[PDB]
Amino acid sequence: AGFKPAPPAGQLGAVIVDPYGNAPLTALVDLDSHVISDVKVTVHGKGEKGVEISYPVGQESLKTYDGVPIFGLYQKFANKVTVEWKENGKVMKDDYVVHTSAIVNNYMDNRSISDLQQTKVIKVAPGFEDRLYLVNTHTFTAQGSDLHWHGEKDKNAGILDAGPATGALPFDIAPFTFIVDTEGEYRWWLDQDTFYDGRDRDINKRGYLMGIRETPRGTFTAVQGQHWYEFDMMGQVLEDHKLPRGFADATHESIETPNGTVLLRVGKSNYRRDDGVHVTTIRDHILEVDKSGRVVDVWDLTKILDPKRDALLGALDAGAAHAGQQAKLEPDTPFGDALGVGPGRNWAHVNSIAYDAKDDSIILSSRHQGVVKIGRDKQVKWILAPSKGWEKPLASKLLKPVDANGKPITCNENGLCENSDFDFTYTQNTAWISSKGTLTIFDNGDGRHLEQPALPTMKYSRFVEYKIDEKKGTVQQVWEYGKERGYDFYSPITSIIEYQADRNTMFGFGGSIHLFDVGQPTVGKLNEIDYKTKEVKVEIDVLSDKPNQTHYRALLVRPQQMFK
Amino acid sequence: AGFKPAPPAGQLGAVIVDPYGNAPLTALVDLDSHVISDVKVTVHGKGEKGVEISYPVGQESLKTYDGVPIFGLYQKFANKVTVEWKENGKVMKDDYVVHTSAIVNNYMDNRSISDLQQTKVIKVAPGFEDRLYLVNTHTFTAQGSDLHWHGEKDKNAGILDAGPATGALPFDIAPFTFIVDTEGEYRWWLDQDTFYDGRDRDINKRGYLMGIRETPRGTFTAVQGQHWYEFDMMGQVLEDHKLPRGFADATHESIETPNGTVLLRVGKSNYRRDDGVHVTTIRDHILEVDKSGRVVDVWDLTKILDPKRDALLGALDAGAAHAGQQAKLEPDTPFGDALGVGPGRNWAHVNSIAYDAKDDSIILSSRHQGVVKIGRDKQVKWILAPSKGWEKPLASKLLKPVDANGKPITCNENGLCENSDFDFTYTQNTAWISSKGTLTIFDNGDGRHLEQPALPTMKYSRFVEYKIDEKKGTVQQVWEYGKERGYDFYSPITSIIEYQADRNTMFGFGGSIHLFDVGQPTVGKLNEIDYKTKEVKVEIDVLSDKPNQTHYRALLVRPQQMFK
Ligand SMILES: Cc1cc(=O)oc2cc(OS(=O)(=O)O)ccc12
Ligand SMILES: Cc1cc(=O)oc2cc(OS(=O)(=O)O)ccc12
Repeated sequence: AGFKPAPPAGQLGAVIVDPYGNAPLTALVDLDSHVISDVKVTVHGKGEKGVEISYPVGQESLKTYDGVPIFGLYQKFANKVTVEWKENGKVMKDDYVVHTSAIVNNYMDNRSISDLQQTKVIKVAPGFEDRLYLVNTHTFTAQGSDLHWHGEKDKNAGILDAGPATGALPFDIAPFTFIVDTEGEYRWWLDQDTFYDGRDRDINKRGYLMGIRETPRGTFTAVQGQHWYEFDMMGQVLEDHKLPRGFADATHESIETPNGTVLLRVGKSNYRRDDGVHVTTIRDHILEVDKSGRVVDVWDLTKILDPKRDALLGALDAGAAHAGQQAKLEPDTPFGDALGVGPGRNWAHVNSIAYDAKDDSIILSSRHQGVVKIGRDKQVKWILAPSKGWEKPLASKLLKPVDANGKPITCNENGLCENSDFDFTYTQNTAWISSKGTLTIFDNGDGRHLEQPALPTMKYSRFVEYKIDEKKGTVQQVWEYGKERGYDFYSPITSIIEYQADRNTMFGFGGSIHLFDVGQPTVGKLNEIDYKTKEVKVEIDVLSDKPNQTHYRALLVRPQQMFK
Repeated sequence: AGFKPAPPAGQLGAVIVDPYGNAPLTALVDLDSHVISDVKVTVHGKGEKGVEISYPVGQESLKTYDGVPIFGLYQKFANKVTVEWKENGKVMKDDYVVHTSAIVNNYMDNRSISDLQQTKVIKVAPGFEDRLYLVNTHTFTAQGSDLHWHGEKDKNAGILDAGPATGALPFDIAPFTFIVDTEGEYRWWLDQDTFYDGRDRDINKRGYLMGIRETPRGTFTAVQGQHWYEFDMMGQVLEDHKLPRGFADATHESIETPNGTVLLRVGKSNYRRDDGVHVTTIRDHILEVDKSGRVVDVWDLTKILDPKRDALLGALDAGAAHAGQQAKLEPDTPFGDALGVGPGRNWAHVNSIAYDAKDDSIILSSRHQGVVKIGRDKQVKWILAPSKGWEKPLASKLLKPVDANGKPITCNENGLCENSDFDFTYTQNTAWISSKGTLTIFDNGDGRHLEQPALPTMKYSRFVEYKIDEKKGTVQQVWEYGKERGYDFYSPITSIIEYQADRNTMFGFGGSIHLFDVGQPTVGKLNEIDYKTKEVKVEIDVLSDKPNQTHYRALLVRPQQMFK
């Protein structure tokens, strides 16, 4: 007799390209029963200025893969790779030439500019040549939203009518997942078929790939639709879980805790309203699940917050077609993925979670309400949002702005402060806990100060950081950036920042720059901003393969951790 | 329009039969947005002597299920069920008539006696009426073993010949998994199609469903073919993990540890022998994986033990056909699931794992070598086995028998002792650590004292318990049973015992009594022996649905623990 396997490439086994079949720019050196240790891989850069990628490989990984993991390959290229190890106390080395094949975009139509998304390197300081960024983005399907949850007909419903829709099953799009180096090169591709099939009508293979977050094992969590996953940089799918039967539409975030639980953002399916109508609620529930997929805890935001507060909601850009125009709420808006008040409408739009291990409490970003900390006791602990709209007892949880001296800062109910840089955040994203123990937010900025400005381009996003005295109920703004970069730095939606303590930078990714330039690719701008000087250390730009097709997130990933 | 969902049965949601589709004798009371605590359920007995099943339901479980788990229903019956909870400080109670459908055996041919396995209640002392036992048995497929792993041609192989076979892929049988009460009634069924498909050639759905072991959550882990799983009593598949690419043929055991990991018994695929032929090894590797499915550690027993020790290998029954006859080892036995020496043959047949938390070590049952403790450091710690055949440095590990006084006991190299009731174990099973801390074993008894006896019926199985002093290297046999019951209590293969501290019994199951009685159903014997008095508290017989078809194990399951 039959066909033999690949024969050994060097002093170990065969060198297999894309072993798990989901990551075509990876490869594996088969152990072939060799007992090695002290392993190190080096993928050599392409061209004169190509980037080298180098990393150690720990014993768990050798055992898991039964071989040496090769991450960092270029596509359709005779990659040169070097593996060093120790075998029998002798230092060993092999050099491999590893051909790869092509990256494929399986979702293309007449909107397609070309098959892959374009990179434009803009700025790369000295000492930042090694950086790698994983880009969480997507590409439109030819058919667009084609499926709906079926809901419950309301008493307002016509008699001959068919039942309605509910939840957000249309929140569904092809993934575009890759790592880019500082030369604008693809160094990693997650096969679109790994989790998604938009040609099939298998809802298990549908949704919006999101909330990709590293774990303590050097791996990543993710959510797509009605499932949550774990996977590594070799393209191995480590977990695949259906959501617990009460729940639906997991989007935006998934982060692992120190306790080995995972926090998910979902909705509640067949949620019984007070008027006795059932709906799939919209982005207003939080799950804590274990690695069995079981439900450790649940946070029902419809009973913690105020689903009737429309302070920010009514002040929104409809475009996020009818772009620019401020959002006019109506009382009879049908339930579903729509701007509105109450359960079964998009009242909350939680888009980010952070676990606070010090006090066993989650921190949350509600695009449409503000930022909050809720205890394990399901009690709100503090709020960070403009005073407008809130009633008690919530109103008393609002934080109070103060300066570096601790003296209060005077702002109105719309968030407009006086004689200060201090400002809140609006339609914000990733409200996380920096390594510093502070809170980093990406203040997208739509509906800032609870109004639309005289002109669409008058808008702007910030990186911004806050110091919060939970004891005193005060909040100090301690760092911002981007307020002065204009509409070319304004992302209305998605996006992220993250403090990088290793090089004292503030990482960021603006995911929808120029979303509203009808007919132009959308811009995903990768940034590392110097924390001390605000010097731009890295700037790189991703451009959508279709016009007006937003990006979601990016991560700063480190090979030294990818393979424990 | 459209079809409405089931309407509420009582004061909560609808009542769903077999919510997950894998456990037809279960139901779920949908929560319907009610917030309830203090939940307890009672499934009333059928007929006069019918056994009632009563249990608490924990929050996590209500949350996981979004409803109350109903377990313990009779097949095709109008089950009367009582659910009791608290809601708004007020006591609540509902009574439900839950109709159920039929249990199906999907694997029937002309060997079939009837479709389901028959039960015979023999003894049930008072105060033991409530017991439930999960029976882990199996039923022949029409085609039998139809698949093989492909191996590597050895140097003696004919030049024109096709490549050989390897590993143990033909270890393949449909499951028969049910819970039985002391009235002989089935009170739970795990749908055969849950893990197995024997008509389809998807090797992902093949194997031998075994090693069902409770977890710290009251769920169960289990292995079949090339995957390992976790499920619960509602039939929810909590985990489904492919084996790590290095390994194959998971059988016999899977046990979770206090550290979240899971121990598995596997073989090695593409194991490069010293002679450089690649084989899949047979039942001689131990994995420690985590719930991401990654290899945390591994024991290659072909380097830890003596794969050439044949003292027991040569003294075994061929029937385990050519039954009764003693096994005659040929050096040229083709690599595979065949009795013999070396990597690639069944030199070890490990069939139990115990984790010793006290020192981070594992205890293993090797059917063909004995019982050994290996350390985290991969060093053998002690061996419990007859002394014949062991070379240094292994022989110096053997435990030395002693009486109740610590006086040495005299045994010859074959395990046969003088003037004491102490005996060794032979082709044994489930060497686990009792709640007392002691070592319980199912001494199957084949090849006892390293020979076949004069007459075939001259065989017997023991329940047996040992106390070990590791510091001193001495083992004391401290409890036994089954020695007097003869060949009618003899199980040549499989089987299990576990000490039950709660009613001070020794639980036992004999999976293969009368296996060789040609034309006769094989007897699986559920036994509870009073520990102090050696009185039979429970004894129930399970008869195979085809002649000459072994059972594997049973578990004493507690509903009070099923839904935490
Ligand atoms: C895909 C998409 C289209 C759109 O027009 O509005 C969005 C708003 C979003 O908010 S966020 O989840 O807070 O980033 C996310 C994604 C979208
Ligand atoms: C099905 C079967 C037939 C047989 O004759 O030998 C076995 C040995 C087995 O391992 S053990 O449980 O450790 O004995 C398991 C199953 C079988």
